[PDB]
Amino acid sequence: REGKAQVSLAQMEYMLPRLRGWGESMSRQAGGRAGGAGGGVGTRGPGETKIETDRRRIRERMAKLRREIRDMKKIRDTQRGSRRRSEIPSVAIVGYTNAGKSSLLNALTGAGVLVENALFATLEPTTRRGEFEDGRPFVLTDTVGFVRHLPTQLVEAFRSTLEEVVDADLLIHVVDGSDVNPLAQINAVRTVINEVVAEYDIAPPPELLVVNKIDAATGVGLAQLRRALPDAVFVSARTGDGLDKLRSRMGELVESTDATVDVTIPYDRGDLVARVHTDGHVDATEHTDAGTRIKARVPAPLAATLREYATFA
Amino acid sequence: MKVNPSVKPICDKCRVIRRHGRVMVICSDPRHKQRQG
Amino acid sequence: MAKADKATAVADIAEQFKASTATVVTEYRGLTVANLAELRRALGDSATYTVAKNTLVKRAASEAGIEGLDELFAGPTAIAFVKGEAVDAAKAIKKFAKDNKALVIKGGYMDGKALSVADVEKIADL
Amino acid sequence: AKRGRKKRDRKHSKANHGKRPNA
Amino acid sequence: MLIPRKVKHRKQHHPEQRGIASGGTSVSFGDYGIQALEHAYITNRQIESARIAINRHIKRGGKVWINIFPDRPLTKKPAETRMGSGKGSPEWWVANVKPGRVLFELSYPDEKTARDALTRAIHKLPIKARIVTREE
Amino acid sequence: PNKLTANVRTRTGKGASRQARRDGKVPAVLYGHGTDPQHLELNARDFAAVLRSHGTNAILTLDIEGTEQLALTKALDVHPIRRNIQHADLLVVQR
Amino acid sequence: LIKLQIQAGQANPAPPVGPALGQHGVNIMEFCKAYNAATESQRGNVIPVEITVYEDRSFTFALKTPPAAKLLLKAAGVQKGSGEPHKTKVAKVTWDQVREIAETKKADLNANDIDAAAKIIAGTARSMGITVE
RNA sequence: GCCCCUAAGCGUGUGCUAAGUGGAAAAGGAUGUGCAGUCGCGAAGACAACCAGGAGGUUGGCUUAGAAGCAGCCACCCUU
Ligand SMILES: Nc1nc2c(ncn2[C@@H]2O[C@H](COP(=O)(O)OP(=O)(O)CP(=O)(O)O)[C@@H](O)[C@H]2O)c(=O)[nH]1
Repeated sequence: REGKAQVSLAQMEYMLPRLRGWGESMSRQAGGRAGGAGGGVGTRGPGETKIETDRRRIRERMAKLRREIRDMKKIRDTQRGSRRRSEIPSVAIVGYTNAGKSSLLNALTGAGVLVENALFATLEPTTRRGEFEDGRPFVLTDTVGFVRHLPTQLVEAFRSTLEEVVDADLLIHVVDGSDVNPLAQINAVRTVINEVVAEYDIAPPPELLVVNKIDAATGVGLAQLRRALPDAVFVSARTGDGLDKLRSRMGELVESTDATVDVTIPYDRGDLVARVHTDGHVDATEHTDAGTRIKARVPAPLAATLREYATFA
Repeated sequence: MKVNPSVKPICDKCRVIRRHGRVMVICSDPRHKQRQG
Repeated sequence: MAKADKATAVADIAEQFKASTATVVTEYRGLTVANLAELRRALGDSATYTVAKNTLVKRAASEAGIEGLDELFAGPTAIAFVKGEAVDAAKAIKKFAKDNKALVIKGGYMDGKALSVADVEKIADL
Repeated sequence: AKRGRKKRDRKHSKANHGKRPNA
Repeated sequence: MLIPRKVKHRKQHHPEQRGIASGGTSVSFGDYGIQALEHAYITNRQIESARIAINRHIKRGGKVWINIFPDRPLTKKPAETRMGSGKGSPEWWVANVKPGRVLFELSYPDEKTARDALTRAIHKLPIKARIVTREE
Repeated sequence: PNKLTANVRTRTGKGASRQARRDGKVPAVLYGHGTDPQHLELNARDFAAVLRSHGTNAILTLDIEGTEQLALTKALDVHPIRRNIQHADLLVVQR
Repeated sequence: LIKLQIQAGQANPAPPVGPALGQHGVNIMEFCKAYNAATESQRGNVIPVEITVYEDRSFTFALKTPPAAKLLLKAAGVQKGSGEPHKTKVAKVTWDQVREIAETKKADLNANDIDAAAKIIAGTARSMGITVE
């Protein structure tokens, strides 16, 4: 429904400036069984009739659609509660288009999102929980396709994506190794984050680079883009590959808010150390004996709970 | 209390009951409790 | 209950009592698996100490041939099929009246016959 | 819509035998 | 989506609803099926919807048959127009379904899941229909 | 089990068949090797009962009003909505 | 009745040994001290100790041979068990040594019946994935 | 049409309805109620509940310091 409303609104509002002329020209002979431009759903189904037929109806429907998106904004922000209420680090797959964003998401998380051959395949930003090297049950979300000269007539669709990228910490920039000017691809797609931050200014989020299609790409490029070019890591293939350090540098560049100050855990209860073992990771489990002494990170509440028991080594 | 013309036991513990001439589903989990209304 | 179990219920007592010159019956309740095995399997040398349905075996007893002990089955029963040796069996059944005290001998079939209030102790007090 | 529904359903009577003029 | 390649006459009267089905009234391809009990115009859209329902329910198994093809075209006058000056353009392809006709048929090794998918299809359909089986 | 009584048809036609089916007496016609059609009626209850187990094909001992006779089930005209046999067609067998 | 399965080595390891002895009762050390004192001679064999506690406390020095599956492992010729029993079997452990070594261990556990012990050990081998002939 | 308004039955006999249904309505939901069938069990003791066990292998194997049956995955047998 979200898409079938926001794309419908974008189409109505693109017609708005040209409701006179070609729109009537299209309606004159109509679709004629099926036309070269459907409606709200395009691929047959709803939107079979037309986009713009009467100015009154068009205006009416733009009003209704705007109210509908007003409803959907509340619904979406209600859904997006747990993450903001939990302070759980989130990352975003920002790719121009066809850069294998959905496929990369399938990789690294065992996700089964759709990965279709098209410049606009994933419709709404979808996300999944993932684990860093040592834990950190973080969140990873995709982004929707961004094409050069982002049509401003269609922003309601990318508004959700923009929100989901501005409410994130670490950004990973996927590119597609097809064109000859990947630099142009990346600069163009990056021209949008500028206005994104201009509107919803919070900060310039930490940035990382990647480019899919390694198997078929750089057929005559060799490792120049891998050594001389700036920050970038890429092993995904046009179907899927292994991931080696994308999951290491992603953790090292994500927010490291988790305090790493040493804490002392005594024996006390039969399994009191279980709380720390399951919460705050167990990095450097220098288990010794009896009242085992160790060094591990812990979050703000566990740190404050063990403060008094934090006896130096 | 979800008021819905369609009440069906959502989980294995949900039990239907007729009360005051009005179908109601009651479950150990409070979230599943609902009534036809 | 189950038809096959009922059908076997004849042989479930027939040859057992034909071989056993003695058997015991009493209201058993409380001894765990371990306590029961302490004499059923832990001390299994000359008697099979088992249990069986007390309601389905009432007809099976008549079928097997025993008739003296039929009114005493109204309740839990812990049978002890001995192959004849009684001097140790009587001691075995009398031993449990110090540690548990939950195991008495309400009655049973002695030598193809019933018994009295004192026979439970006089079977073999030697 | 209530008035139309009622005037129409008035045809289902034992006296009209099911059909009413201008149903 | 289901649609005839071509039709001789493009503007036909509405398909009739009277009477019962004298043909197609038995499961003859699969094991289970949906027998309708009320006249209706099942449309290409509903047929596609129910088909997707059954296929999504049954995981990569079983075979599905459709004993009805939408071929009768139903017209529609363009909005905000008076009455007269010719019939409308073809709008919806409908298959005239009658009482007793078996619309969908399924063959799946399991039993409960086949029944459940059939129920899904019935809910997606407009008419009242029951689940009939090859047995009797 | 396979022994099904029968009763010749007193009347015949639309009204007779409707009345019989309302009272629960499936009509049937018996013909074949003997080449002498007989219009009769059976108790739909037992007819369907035997059909459930013995299947459509079955050698039915039709106990006619006056004697017995073997028969075979040839046709079963059944209403598609009301799953009930509307008419039966029995093939006589000479053995 | 708290059972801790361990070998005759080691002394007060918390992750495996943080029991009610250290939780509430005698000091943590004494438990393993008195447990290993009377059974040092184990040499890798698992000799689990089952301690009892009375209304206040009552230590018990108890022991038992290694698990049935672990004995099967010892004799079979592998150190790590298979996580896919009946999908990738490792070794076809025979029955002669099984009998000769279980002719008393099962007599202690349940009973000395050789056939019952054979069925139990077959079940344990099936569980581990290193089945028998 | 026959309780009074209102001429004439608070008619007789079987049942049914708890909804003021009668005295508006759909998809669909539904342990409401009458009747006719069927499949298990059960006077050798079932269905509810009550008194004891519900064990040994054994922290069954993968995982994990960990997973004892209970995040999760394979096996899922027997001794009495
Ligand atoms: N470069 C790359 N392409 C892939 C990979 N896996 C699949 N593909 C192919 O790329 C095609 C496009 O899918 P994908 O690039 O994942 O879509 P997307 O870029 O994530 C989202 P959009 O298509 O809207 O831009 C698919 O048809 C698929 O066959 C991969 O790991 N890397």
